[PDB]
Amino acid sequence: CCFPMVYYMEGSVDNLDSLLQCGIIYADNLVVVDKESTMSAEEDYMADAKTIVNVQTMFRLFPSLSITTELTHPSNMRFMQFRAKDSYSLALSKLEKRERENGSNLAFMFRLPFAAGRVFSISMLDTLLYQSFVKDYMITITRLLLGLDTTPGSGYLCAMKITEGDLWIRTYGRLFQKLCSSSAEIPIGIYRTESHVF
Amino acid sequence: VTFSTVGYGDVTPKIWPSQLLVVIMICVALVVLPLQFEELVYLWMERQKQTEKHVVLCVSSLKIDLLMDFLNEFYAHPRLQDYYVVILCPTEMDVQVRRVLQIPLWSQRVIYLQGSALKDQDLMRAKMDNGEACFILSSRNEVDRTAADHQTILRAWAVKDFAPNCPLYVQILKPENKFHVKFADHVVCEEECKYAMLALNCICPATSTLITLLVHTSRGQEGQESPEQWQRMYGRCSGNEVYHIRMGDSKFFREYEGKSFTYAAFHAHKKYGVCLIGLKREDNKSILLNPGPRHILAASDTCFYINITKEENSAFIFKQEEKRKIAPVLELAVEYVKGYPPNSPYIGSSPTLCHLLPV
Amino acid sequence: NLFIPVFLNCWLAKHALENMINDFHRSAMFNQVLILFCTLLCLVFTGTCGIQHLERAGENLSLLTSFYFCIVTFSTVGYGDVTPKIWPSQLLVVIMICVALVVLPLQFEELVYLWMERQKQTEKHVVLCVSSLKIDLLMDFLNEFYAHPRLQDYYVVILCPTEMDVQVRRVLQIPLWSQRVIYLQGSALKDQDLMRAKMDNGEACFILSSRNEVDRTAADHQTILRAWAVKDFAPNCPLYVQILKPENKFHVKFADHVVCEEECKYAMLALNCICPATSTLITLLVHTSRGQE
Amino acid sequence: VTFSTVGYGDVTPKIWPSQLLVVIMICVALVVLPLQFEELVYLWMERQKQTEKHVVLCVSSLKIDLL
Ligand SMILES: COc1cc(-c2noc([C@H](C)NC(=O)c3cc(C(F)(F)F)nn3C)n2)ccn1
Ligand SMILES: COc1cc(-c2noc([C@H](C)NC(=O)c3cc(C(F)(F)F)nn3C)n2)ccn1
Ligand SMILES: COc1cc(-c2noc([C@H](C)NC(=O)c3cc(C(F)(F)F)nn3C)n2)ccn1
Ligand SMILES: [K+]
Ligand SMILES: [K+]
Repeated sequence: CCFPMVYYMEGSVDNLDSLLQCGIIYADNLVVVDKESTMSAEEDYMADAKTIVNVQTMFRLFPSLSITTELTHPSNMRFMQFRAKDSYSLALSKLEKRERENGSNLAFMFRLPFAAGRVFSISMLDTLLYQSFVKDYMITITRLLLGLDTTPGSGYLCAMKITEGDLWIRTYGRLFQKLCSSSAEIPIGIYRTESHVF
Repeated sequence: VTFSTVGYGDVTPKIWPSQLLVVIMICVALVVLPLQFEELVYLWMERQKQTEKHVVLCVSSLKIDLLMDFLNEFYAHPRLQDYYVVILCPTEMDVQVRRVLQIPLWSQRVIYLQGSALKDQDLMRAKMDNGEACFILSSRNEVDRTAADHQTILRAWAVKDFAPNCPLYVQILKPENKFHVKFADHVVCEEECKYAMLALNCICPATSTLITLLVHTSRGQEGQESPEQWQRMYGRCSGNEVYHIRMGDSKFFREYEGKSFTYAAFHAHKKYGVCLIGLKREDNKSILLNPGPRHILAASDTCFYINITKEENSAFIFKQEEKRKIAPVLELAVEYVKGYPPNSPYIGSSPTLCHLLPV
Repeated sequence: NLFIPVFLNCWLAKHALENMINDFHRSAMFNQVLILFCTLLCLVFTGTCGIQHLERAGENLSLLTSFYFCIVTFSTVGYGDVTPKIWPSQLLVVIMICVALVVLPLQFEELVYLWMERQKQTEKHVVLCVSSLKIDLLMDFLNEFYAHPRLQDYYVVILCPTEMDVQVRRVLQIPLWSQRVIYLQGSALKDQDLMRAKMDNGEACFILSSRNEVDRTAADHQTILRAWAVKDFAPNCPLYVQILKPENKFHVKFADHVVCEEECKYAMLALNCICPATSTLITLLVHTSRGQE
Repeated sequence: VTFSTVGYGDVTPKIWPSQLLVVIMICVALVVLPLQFEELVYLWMERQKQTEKHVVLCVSSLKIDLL
């Protein structure tokens, strides 16, 4: 009740009227969380079927909207934004198969929805828990990045937009130097954007 | 030799009574031994219904995906190649689990016991008292999540009661139950991390991808054969992991002792390509992400950095560096109120200074 | 120049070999039948060497004859042409038989244990991906498929996540359908089950909806996911999808041929109201028949 | 008679290659016949799953008291 501009409304992602009433024309993001009871299917990979189909329907209706989803199985992240009549999306399948041949755990990584940040799976949390057997600091680092735990004197994960006026900083190292010489910020990585007309 | 039905014939009865005795003896054997055989197979049918440094995985219902995730994440480390996994599951083994466990690679590494952590007998069958780690995992497939959380809390309590000196790695679904297993060595809350990552994706795009590729062990060899440059670079940078090493022993940061944290981080990135994200002072137990320019490095600090490979394993790049032979950073330095939310919904919720309505 | 029974070292060779297999493959039941064969070979080796050397004093038999004697007594045959006639050769045969009769049943028990644990073609094939296979649906598919002379050489792979029904078993161990129908227990959403069915070289994939399911939208979602998975895995495999509800018909529009159950059913009912027995006309027009009824 | 593992021994090879032939043939039988036996028992397991004036009782679920 004390948070500003936080509203609720009854509805679902499968009915268009509720999304239009909440306002999806003006929605920057649409976060969809899977239902708890949807995982009752005997076929384990079919637990995400309803969520995937609903998100695909919303993606077809609103192509420019940014939808973020959480899936139970990492093998279903290929289905988030499914373009069947697309050569690149099916060559990514061959790339994933080639990576999986070499014993790669991150075979899902080359899928476009995952790379763009549209979908993640909670299996990364299990991987984090198993990693903590070797890296006891990993859970604390992850929580600090997410802001889940707040220790005084600890930084937070922010993001800065590289505009056309900042391209005189031609290099990532020069940007690192400028940030450490002006605001003492440490850049983790880059969220890169390319034109990939389908 | 006539027992085994060989019948050499070198020595053979040649009289009436001995031939009769052989005959009756053969009959008695062939009538009395199949009874013993049928009793033995009856008992066999009723009966049908290693090394040190092992790890126990206590779950409620084991699936092929969860098991494969655990095996891939566990046996990707060279130090844990000799470890074998004991799986305590109250349910019977699934067919796919059987198919993966009769693979020769996983045949002797994975031991599956059908039992419960709340029974001490199943706990000593798994040898928890000498186990290296117990992984209590929540059942995300269960419709009722509070019941699953209660079951995981009871499993953690039972393991702590039985084997107190066994580090616990508990996975909790709902944050309200996160303070019941606070005694555990490492607790991961599903909802907290999931929703925080979703919120950050709303704030910083593809934060979930960053965390997923940072907590996954990988050599950074993915997509190196691709003709697309973006795939090559993306799969190379996905091999980065967060590593910790003492600052005095760290060949990356040792030369920057007594300098500012930002100066050290920038110059380490410029020289070797490591991203010093934070540190932990020896006096405190708190890890600080980017302490700032006012922080002065010390030889006893534990520096956390992002790099493709560990410093211990970066001997090849150190030997390559040996084979090699903007302002500058300085080595030393309706209106809304701001306050904490009034009613924290659960115990353990970290208080965060937030933008708040005046009333 | 004194006798030291070196021939017993084959037991240690077998022990080292079985210690080696436990780590490296070189394959689950083969690894243990290999140990069974090695145990048999070691037994025959020890036996023949023992009989030959101990009968060097009497019967002065060669190693070839000793090997022949040991193998013919191995099969419990006992010809009697060459037989030990001295005290310790006879006793060695006795202990050798007892040792075999105690060791080999253990190997047999291990083999049958592994066998119980293990219990739980041509080109131009067609894959039938269903959710639950019944006898009527399978018979309909077989009758409609194999009524064409061009598809006589085709065989059918059935991908079903459930276990084979009893009636399906009775029809599939018929000799006519024994080698034509392959039943794989798996899901199209797992790529391993897709390569087991060899979808990449398949001629056609038939995704069929579960009309028996109470919730039809869930079944339609499952069929949409199956079609998407097959397209992702084998893009050059024509899809024949069967959709229950018309709302979900535009998610599988990429498929080669899509049939909507509700649309066709209600259109045929409406035409029966307009043109009587239109459904009969369509049913007899889409059924392959020689007209001999 | 050597098939049944009987081995009378009245007629028996006395020369080297006939002896090696019976040896190899015994080995071949003991290695090739168990495959037929395992196939037969496999098919038997898969297979596991009068007079005139008779009367048919068509029920939905048969219990002991009704029968
Ligand atoms: C072939 O694989 C086998 C066979 C048997 C076996 N079961 O019954 C017999 C015969 C009928 N009986 C005999 O050999 C026999 C005769 C005599 C005696 F002369 F009275 F002293 N004592 N015995 C024990 N063989 C057991 C195990 N493994
Ligand atoms: C009948 O179908 C079979 C029987 C067996 C078998 N199991 O045990 C034996 C007997 C007890 N033992 C022998 O014959 C024997 C004796 C000797 C030796 F003299 F020491 F050299 N070496 N052997 C191998 N037969 C196995 C397979 N198929
Ligand atoms: C005991 O109950 C049985 C045993 C068998 C059987 N299986 O293998 C064998 C032996 C190893 N082999 C032989 O006897 C043998 C030798 C020869 C030949 F000399 F080459 F001509 N031809 N044969 C067939 N017995 C089968 C059925 N019932
Ligand atoms: K990584
Ligand atoms: K790495």
